[PDB]
Amino acid sequence: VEYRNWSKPQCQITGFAPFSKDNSIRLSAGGDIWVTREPYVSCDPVKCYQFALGQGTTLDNKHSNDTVHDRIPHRTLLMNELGVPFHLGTRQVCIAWSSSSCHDGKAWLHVCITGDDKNATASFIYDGRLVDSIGSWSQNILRTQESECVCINGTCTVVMTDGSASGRADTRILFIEEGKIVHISPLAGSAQHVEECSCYPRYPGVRCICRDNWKGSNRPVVDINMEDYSIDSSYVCSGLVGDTPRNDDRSSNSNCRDPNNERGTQGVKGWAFDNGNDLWMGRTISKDLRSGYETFKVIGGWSTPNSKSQINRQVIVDSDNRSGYSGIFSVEGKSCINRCFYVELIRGRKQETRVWWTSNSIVVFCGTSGTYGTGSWPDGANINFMPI
Ligand SMILES: *[C@@H]1O[C@H](CO)[C@@H](O[C@@H]2O[C@H](CO)[C@@H](O[C@@H]3O[C@H](CO[C@H]4O[C@H](CO)[C@@H](O)[C@H](O)[C@@H]4O)[C@@H](O)[C@H](O[C@H]4O[C@H](CO)[C@@H](O)[C@H](O)[C@@H]4O)[C@@H]3O)[C@H](O)[C@H]2NC(C)=O)[C@H](O)[C@H]1NC(C)=O
Ligand SMILES: CC(=O)N[C@H]1[C@H]([C@H](O)[C@H](O)CO)O[C@H](P(=O)(O)O)C[C@@H]1O
Ligand SMILES: *[C@@H]1O[C@H](CO)[C@@H](O)[C@H](O)[C@H]1NC(C)=O
Ligand SMILES: *[C@@H]1O[C@H](CO)[C@@H](O)[C@H](O)[C@H]1NC(C)=O
Ligand SMILES: *[C@@H]1O[C@H](CO)[C@@H](O)[C@H](O)[C@H]1NC(C)=O
Ligand SMILES: [Ca+2]
Repeated sequence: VEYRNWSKPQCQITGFAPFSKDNSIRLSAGGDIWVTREPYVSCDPVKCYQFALGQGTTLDNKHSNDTVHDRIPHRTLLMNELGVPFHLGTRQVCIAWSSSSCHDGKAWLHVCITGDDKNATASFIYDGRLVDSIGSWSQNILRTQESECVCINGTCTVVMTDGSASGRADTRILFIEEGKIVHISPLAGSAQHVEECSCYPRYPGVRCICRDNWKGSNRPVVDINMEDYSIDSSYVCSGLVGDTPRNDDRSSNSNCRDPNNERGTQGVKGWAFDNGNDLWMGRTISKDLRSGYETFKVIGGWSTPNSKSQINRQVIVDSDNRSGYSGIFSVEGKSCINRCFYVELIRGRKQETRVWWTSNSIVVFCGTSGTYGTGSWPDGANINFMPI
């Protein structure tokens, strides 16, 4: 077996088609399913897997109480073949309250982060063994992507950040070969806050669309040159804008260079990808809450500042239903490399108070160059039937 180099043109896509759904919450009311959050999907050269950060407990378990908290020592990274829900036979790959995994064509790489907030540690697990580790450099919650990393020719990139959640932070891009950190580049360019990057290969580089939790409702971009380790960053040009909270398609802007300062605080992990001068993107339908989910193409959303000409829209989750994080994953086809995405459907505590736990399910779509129809695919569980 040889290393993945992802050197195939990006497939032309018409939109996205239904791919997978796990119905975990619906199943949690009549079975032993893990309580999770921050899921993602990634594929090796033969098949795809679904990942998620568990909460060290099943749902119909008193231990599910107050699982709104994000960082506890019992969080582990779960990994199952795409489509099989997180039941008791699931493998906990490592201890992690924040993670990222990707396959280089020869073996899996998992970057798992646990520990105290002020002194977390990230373990780099490659081919089943712990190969390296690094400690917090800013003493303030070392965190990573919450989606897949990408490898070209045997070198994998993962962006990480340590520092303020709503203030200046220290973001770096590590390069790792066979689990070993061979280089670290600090962030450069004009992005002001970078978190939860959704990266994809763009031979010979890697491009990431991230979360600005400080000053922007528009999304930062991070360009990584695999050849010399040089970084560059900006914000997506699209005047449509993909963070939540955000302004209003009417009063939202982006100049491609700086955080727009329009309801900048907070956000949600999301994605987007360029296609010539256009941009394919996805976001919650609601501008205030993590509700509904839609995707569309923005004519010129990549190259022209504040472009708002939308086309090819699709509703993935109707606006009366809950959504959450979303990220991207790439899959190698016979002649081109395709782009797909998953969307986390959060249920429970925070918005829903009948129960005491917080967990999620997922639904995933893959681009298509063919035809498609219409629909809506939400979680599906009736909160009134749920335990707790
Ligand atoms: C973030 O995480 C890191 C990594 O885990 C922590 O660093 C470790 O901190 C511990 C505690 O200080 C270190 O272990 C201790 O080493 C001491 C020796 O080092 C000092 O003294 C020698 C003297 O020759 C100097 O050369 C050296 O420079 C140091 O000044 C031991 O004496 C310690 O044992 C004694 O104290 C402990 C409690 O601390 C008692 O329980 C023991 O009984 C004993 O009395 C201990 O072995 C460790 O070496 C550090 N690791 C590294 C790699 O540096 C950070 O502290 C942590 N930061 C925060 C804020 O949490
Ligand atoms: C490592 C970590 O705790 N990540 C958490 C992030 C993080 O708090 C923000 O990105 C601010 O940096 O928040 C999300 P959410 O609260 O948006 O739902 C839950 C995550 O577990
Ligand atoms: C990428 O890998 C394939 C299959 O190994 C190989 O044929 C191709 O030449 C490689 N291309 C580049 C640019 O690395
Ligand atoms: C990948 O490897 C092939 C063969 O070594 C090389 O020609 C190509 O330029 C490399 N690409 C990158 C991005 O390193
Ligand atoms: C969850 O915890 C709170 C106190 O922390 C308690 O009042 C509540 O009843 C618990 N939920 C259940 C279902 O026991
Ligand atoms: Ca924001």
